[PDB]
Amino acid sequence: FIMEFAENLVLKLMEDPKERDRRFREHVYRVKDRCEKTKEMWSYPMRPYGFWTFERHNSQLAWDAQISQVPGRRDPYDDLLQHYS
Amino acid sequence: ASGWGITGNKGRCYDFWMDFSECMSRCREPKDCGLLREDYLECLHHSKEFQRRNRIYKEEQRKIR
Repeated sequence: FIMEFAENLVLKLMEDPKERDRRFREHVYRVKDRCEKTKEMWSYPMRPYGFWTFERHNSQLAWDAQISQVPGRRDPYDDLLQHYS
Repeated sequence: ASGWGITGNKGRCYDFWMDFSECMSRCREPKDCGLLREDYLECLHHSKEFQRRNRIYKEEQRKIR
């Protein structure tokens, strides 16, 4: 009965071939999906397309529109007309 | 270019600079503002106008010769 117990213990050891194959397939599919995702992540250029339209990059326009009435940068005719009216 | 002029008034072509900046902010492609960038640089350095005056002067001098 010692050999029978040893065989049962060895069978309790090892791994289920069905579970091993399923895990292998799942792991390979996951790696393939993630690697194509990382390749498309790397494919993007460093300079974005819309960077010239971004609000953060176009920060001078708002400030200068706010500050356009300061005497240091006024159009002379604007000052003339505001004096006239 | 900032609008702070050298004599306390509006800059010489801060208006040109702002036209170029608005074009760049609202443009689909940066080459669309090539004309306005050329205008801003031409105001900055007067290169094209000076070249035109120089070739007019050259023609005048060579006609004299």
